[PDB]
Amino acid sequence: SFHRAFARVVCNYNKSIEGSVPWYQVKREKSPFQQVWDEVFTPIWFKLVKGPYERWEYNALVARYRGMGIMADDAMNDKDMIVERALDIIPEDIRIQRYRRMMRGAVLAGRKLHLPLELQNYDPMVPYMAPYIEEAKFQMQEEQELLAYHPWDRRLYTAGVSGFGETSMHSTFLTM
Amino acid sequence: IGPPLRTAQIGPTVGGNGGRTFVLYLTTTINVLIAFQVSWACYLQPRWRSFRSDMLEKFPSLQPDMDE
Amino acid sequence: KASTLATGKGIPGIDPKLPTHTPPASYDVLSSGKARPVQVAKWPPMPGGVPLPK
Amino acid sequence: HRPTTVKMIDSWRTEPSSEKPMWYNRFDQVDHISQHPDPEKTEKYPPVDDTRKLMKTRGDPHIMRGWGEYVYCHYEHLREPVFPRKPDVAKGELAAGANVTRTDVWKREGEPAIQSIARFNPDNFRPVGYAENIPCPDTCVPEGHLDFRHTRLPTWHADRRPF
Amino acid sequence: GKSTIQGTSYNVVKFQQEDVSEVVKEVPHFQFYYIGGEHKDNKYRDVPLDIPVLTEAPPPQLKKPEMKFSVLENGMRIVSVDKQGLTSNLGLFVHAGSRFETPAEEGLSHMVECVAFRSTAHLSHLRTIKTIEVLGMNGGCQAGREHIMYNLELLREYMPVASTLVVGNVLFPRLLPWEVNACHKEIKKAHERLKADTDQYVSELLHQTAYHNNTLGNALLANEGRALEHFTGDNIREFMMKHFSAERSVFVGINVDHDELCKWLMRSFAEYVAIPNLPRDEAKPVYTGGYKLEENADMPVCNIAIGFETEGWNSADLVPVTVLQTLLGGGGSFSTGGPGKGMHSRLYLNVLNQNPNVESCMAFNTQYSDSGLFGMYITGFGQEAPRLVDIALNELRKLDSFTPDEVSRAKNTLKGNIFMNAENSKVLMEDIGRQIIMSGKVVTPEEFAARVDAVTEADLKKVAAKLLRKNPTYVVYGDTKSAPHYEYVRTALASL
Amino acid sequence: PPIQKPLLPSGRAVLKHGRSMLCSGNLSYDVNSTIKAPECKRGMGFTQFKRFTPVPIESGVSVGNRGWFFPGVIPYQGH
Ligand SMILES: CCCCCCCCCCCCCCCCCC(=O)OC[C@H](COP(=O)([O-])OCC(O)COP(=O)([O-])OC[C@@H](COC(=O)CCCCCCCCCCCCCCCCC)OC(=O)CCCCCCCCCCCCCCCCC)OC(=O)CCCCCCCCCCCCCCCCC
Repeated sequence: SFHRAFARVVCNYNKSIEGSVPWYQVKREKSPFQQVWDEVFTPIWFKLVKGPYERWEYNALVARYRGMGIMADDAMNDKDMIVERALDIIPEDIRIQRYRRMMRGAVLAGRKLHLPLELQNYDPMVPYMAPYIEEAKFQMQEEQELLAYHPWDRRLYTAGVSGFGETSMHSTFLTM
Repeated sequence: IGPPLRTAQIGPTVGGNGGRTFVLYLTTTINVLIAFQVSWACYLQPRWRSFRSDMLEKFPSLQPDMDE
Repeated sequence: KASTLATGKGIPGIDPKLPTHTPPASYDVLSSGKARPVQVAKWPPMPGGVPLPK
Repeated sequence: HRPTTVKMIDSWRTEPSSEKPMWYNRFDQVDHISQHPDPEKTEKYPPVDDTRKLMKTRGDPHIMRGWGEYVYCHYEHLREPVFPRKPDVAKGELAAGANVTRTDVWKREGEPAIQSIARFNPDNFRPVGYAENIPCPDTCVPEGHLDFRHTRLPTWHADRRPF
Repeated sequence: GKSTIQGTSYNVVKFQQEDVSEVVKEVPHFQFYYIGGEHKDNKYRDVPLDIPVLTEAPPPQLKKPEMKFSVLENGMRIVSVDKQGLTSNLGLFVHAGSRFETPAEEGLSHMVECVAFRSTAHLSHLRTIKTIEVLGMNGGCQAGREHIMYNLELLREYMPVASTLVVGNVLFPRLLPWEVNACHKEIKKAHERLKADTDQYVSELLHQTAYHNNTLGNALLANEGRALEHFTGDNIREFMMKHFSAERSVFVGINVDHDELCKWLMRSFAEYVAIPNLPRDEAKPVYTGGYKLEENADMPVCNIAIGFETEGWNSADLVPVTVLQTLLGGGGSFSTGGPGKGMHSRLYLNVLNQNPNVESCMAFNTQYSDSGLFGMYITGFGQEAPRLVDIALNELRKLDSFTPDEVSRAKNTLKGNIFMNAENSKVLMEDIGRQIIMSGKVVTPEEFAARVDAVTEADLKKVAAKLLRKNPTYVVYGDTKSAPHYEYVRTALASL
Repeated sequence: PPIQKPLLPSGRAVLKHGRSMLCSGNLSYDVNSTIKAPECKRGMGFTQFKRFTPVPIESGVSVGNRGWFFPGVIPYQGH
């Protein structure tokens, strides 16, 4: 059987790369060719295109946040599952101010108005969600590794779920 | 009374989305194979034929006249 | 300088205790305790980051 | 949850957050969450009269590179290594998630271990300048904006139902 | 022996600094993922089980089991026996039970149990429980009145992992706010599990009535109302700092090599600081007696218990009162016991054989470090309660004398119970851990047998007289609408 | 070889609260013992099907709540 042979090849190739250091944890010296490229192109490209373009975009983004009166982390959409899992565990103090800012932003945006300049002198790029994003990612990675390492088989279209993995009832068209 | 207590959701909270991964792989495959055809027929192929036709100036063994 | 919020206290690059940027510092040993592997390249990087078989 | 997917993968070209944080990695750590300064009772940065006087912003416009559409964001979905890079909490770097559990950055010399790990609750870390920068709104209709008080008709107005 | 602790000598295990690289080599091998494999057909697919297939087996190496005692430099005592079984029973006992709670700290001991095996400094909650599972280990945590035990039953080969996991619950527990809040569910489950066991529920009522709002009386389970206010990670940590310390902890291991267990436990505490030992208020129990009539509308039967205070485990009355319990014995109509199963105990012969209306009659003897309860437990139909109490009181009045045949039968049965109970490994582990916590010493089953043989009728009379002088504790559970009043029980026992 | 224990390990303490190996009676047949060998009133074999968990069954008690609902709240179409 040729499948049994492939299973040995896969088993032996993975046993030979256990404990390997990830590519980003290896001290890496750039190739001489890359070094020449990074001394001619990168400098000029930053001074003429990247630098100005990305400052133009960044400054506009800061202004838009200041007009809405919101922080950068407020802009995250909770349809993303990492954001949702983080928002479960934020403290109430952070949670209360986050809601009020988002509410004011939507009112202003809907009514085509902008926050009074008196209230716009703040740093919108303060990463207040960072601790909880990292915790959420850790929790999700554990679940991924310890509970979702195989494409499991389940009875299909039973109990209001397709059996293909989703956990909420009536969350697909075919599950109505 | 009071605010709801914080608790993590028992997971996994992701999964069940294989149809979207199929569309990704099908679309990438089709469009990757369209790139090969368009790159070949519109640029490479034409230039290759010209080279071969100018490699017939050597005419050591150019195509025979009859050989029908 | 940067002794008050008006003077610039807490503004990165304007406050003496806050750097303009916060790049991660280099390390010579991995957190496992293994020595950090070192590689010297003599050819340009692979086009997609595509790893090569062992 | 509905059929959903997260790009929690080991990238071949982009590093994990534990190796290269994209946020301004300076945080203030406290022993208990109550010791954080209160944003509502903290004086904010002085107001300005011109948009060209508004303070500078800690974000790095060029945090991300390569081909692609421009984006500025602090977070990604990438998976973290088994042995994450030890965060430099002494200088204010954040320690949360994988870089606390799978590292020994929390250990103190003589402190009881239970007390040491307690200080690394994600609630005990807040960004520097949080209380002096976060907007704490008291209303969704700021002063000078139109609301029902201004649009209300005079009490002698005629019935507007018939029209 | 290099150190004597509370009357027992221990060999001191010294902390050593070893590289993670070198200890990793000694960790048991196991995989969570199997990514491919080498196919190999089942060679015994055609061999019936009646045909032996194993040849050239190494000769066995049998050693008489002996209990060995060691102590780490942090003060944690390690006591292990190796009966050469193939499954081990590792347990961690901490001298922090419900009795050490202040009234404002009600239920905290149970809360610690509820948060067991949650996230630690170097392991998430999910990873701890999935490891215990993939390795086929069972166990849990139980909080008592004097101690809290964390136990894991495992194949001996995986002890290095289990020791680490158990110790992490007391060394660097991360009592994260949202993980603790997820444990509020366990309180309601605990109450249901207690009330389902009628005998244990009536025992909880006895202790609460016996010792009024003090040490042993302190409720064993937290309530799900006002107690949830301080069911928080911060509150739990403060409780652990007060009571949980290496000096008050004892790691017991059954069917484990002592030198190996000591090594891995040493490595677990070497680079970390355990909770420092601090003085705490340790007040002797105050026995008040009293009565409680708890009604269960669904039950038609009446459970009656009359108890008296005993000096406890550390007294010289322990063995004599246990002989008295076996002498009075008891049984239940539900059970049909063959020869040697208590058919000739005094209660069975005097109560069960002569009173068809009595559903069950038994003697109980709880024992704690410095106090205990002894008495009779009788059950029947609700309307029979007045007669059930009379039967119980009459038996209590017959404890003035004992026949020589009864004493000998009680002593022999007690010795048989001791030896037969001891062979169970989980029982032995819990007995050792609870012994050291209570007394700091371990009395072996053989030594207890020697004490049992020295009990005379005079000792039984003396102990019984002391018990009957205490104010009775009178608990009625179930259908209580016909039970006598507490003063009737008191007046009957006033003569004694 | 025969299996003498239920597939679901108890995971609980054998000895009851306050009872020791000296005063627990005989754990092989005592009524309060958690490891008493069951009774063969109708013969041997039913222990392979017996539920050794002491707490009576509560039909329909929920165990599949991932924290999405409060107690007493009825989910509607799983939401
Ligand atoms: C007028 C100008 C014309 C220009 C024409 C050419 C323009 C090309 C533009 C795109 C390529 C730029 C250069 C690429 C260098 C190599 C990159 C590489 O290795 O990437 C790995 C690298 C993985 O790094 P990563 O950061 O870990 O990725 C994380 C992702 O989230 C991944 O998420 P995940 O973890 O879920 O993984 C999803 C999975 C999804 O992958 C799949 O679905 C796998 C299956 C489809 C792709 C591979 C097979 C395609 C078919 C090949 C031929 C089969 C022949 C079979 C013959 C059989 C005969 C029997 O993909 C991957 O894992 C990475 C591969 C991504 C797909 C593309 C791989 C091939 C790259 C080359 C594209 C074609 C170039 C043609 C050039 C023509 C001459 C100029 O990928 C990236 O850097 C990101 C993606 C970049 C490419 C996006 C492509 C979008 C789809 C359309 C492609 C074609 C567009 C143009 C069509 C124009 C005419 C229609």
